[PDB]
Amino acid sequence: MAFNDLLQQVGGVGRFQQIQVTLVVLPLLLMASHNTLQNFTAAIPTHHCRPPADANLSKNGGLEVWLPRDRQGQPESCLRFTSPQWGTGATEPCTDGWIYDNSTFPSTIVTEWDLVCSHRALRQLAQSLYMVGVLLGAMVFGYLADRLGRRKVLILNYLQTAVSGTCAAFAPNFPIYCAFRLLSGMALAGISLNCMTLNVEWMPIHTRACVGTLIGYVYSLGQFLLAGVAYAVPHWRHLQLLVSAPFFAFFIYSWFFIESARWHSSSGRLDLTLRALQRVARINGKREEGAKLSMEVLRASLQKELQASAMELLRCPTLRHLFLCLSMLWFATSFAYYGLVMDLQGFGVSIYLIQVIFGAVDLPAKLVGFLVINSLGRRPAQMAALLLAGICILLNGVIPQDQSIVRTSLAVLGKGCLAASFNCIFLYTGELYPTMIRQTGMGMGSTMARVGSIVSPLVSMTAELYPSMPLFIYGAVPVAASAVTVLLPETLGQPLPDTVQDLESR
Repeated sequence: MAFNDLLQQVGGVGRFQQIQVTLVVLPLLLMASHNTLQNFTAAIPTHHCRPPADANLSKNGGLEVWLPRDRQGQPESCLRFTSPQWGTGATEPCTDGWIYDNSTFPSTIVTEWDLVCSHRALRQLAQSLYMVGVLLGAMVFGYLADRLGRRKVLILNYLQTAVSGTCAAFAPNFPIYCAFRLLSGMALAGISLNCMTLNVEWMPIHTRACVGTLIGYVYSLGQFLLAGVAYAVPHWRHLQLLVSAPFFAFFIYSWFFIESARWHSSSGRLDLTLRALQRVARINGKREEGAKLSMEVLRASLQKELQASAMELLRCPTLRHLFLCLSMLWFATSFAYYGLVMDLQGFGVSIYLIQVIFGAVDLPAKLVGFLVINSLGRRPAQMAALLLAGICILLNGVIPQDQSIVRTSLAVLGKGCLAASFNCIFLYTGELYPTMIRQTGMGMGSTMARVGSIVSPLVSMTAELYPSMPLFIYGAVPVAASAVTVLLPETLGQPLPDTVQDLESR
């Protein structure tokens, strides 16, 4: 237990940590851009059926004669009249395609592949597939990082996101776009993980909490980046290329990253722990102190340092209770958060302004949450963050769509509350678990969060059954999770547990 004595000997936070951490967190700006890209690359333009080609519109007075009208008086999206009706007419599905409004969205995957009407669910299947990729990538790349290095896996992940995202932008058909979006997500899942591990492991333990916060706010700023970039590049092929082309530049400079000395020590190669520590000492400017570091020193000072299985979380009744409860908390927050963040069009305000507002809520939310977490408790904050979000989402479902300010304001408050729930469930889930199973437990919790993101688009596909069914679920699930937090034990002012016995004593 003295690597943190060696990292500090070699400059602590110094040029190397400033340079490398800036560079390793810069990609995370575009994680938000990719996760929620389909709000802009798949936006649904207003579509009405194409009148039959044989029919002449000059003669038949345009869409009026060939389009059945809904209660709103707007042309119906999925039907066209079988015969020309002038002034109960049979309606045929539309064989000749659809005419989409080009005012706001020139092209989207929806316009390109006619993912409209019967095939409307495909738009959400693609988001779910990207997220299946994110779940798969957290697991594949997590194993590969422990086997090949945090750095080598990052270099390959920057290249995969770049290649897969670029190829998605030039996808010729829908199956291919979905395949390259799953692979884009797999790579991005590995970037988000390895970005934490490489920075946290190269930074002193007194500055690990800050590393984690910076990463969180660098993601939130990504939401303003998506809004500004999407306004500039409305077309989807162009927007997908722009959001993925930066990762080729990341791949090019990632070759100069320094591999975690901690990963080297764990492997058994202290020769590379020494080489990394001396290189950093040259970079940080404490060269004399690096020369002093040799293998007689690094060994003895790293000997003491030289996690249990996930089956344990299930096997022990004490840790199974903490597992189940927290899994519901992580699923609920993600499931609801993605549900709300992935429906920007319904509110009645521009999809760009709403993206900006949503991203600007995360900033006062995270403070208010920090204030309530520390001042009141870590559990009262989780009941409040989840219950209030659930009440807001269910009231977005009940309030009529005519009200845009009442609906926009309640969705914005709700998204802010779920952002606070993400921040608290991270602290809550580290303080609740004993040291042996604490890293396994934070990974299982994050896995359940990714399962929430996969399940959320599938739930949204129930809109066809009922327009408000998607929202009533995205609201009921957080209300139920809030009730689950009652079971979990308060962690404010209590030291972190080291054994199951300690959880039990609590």
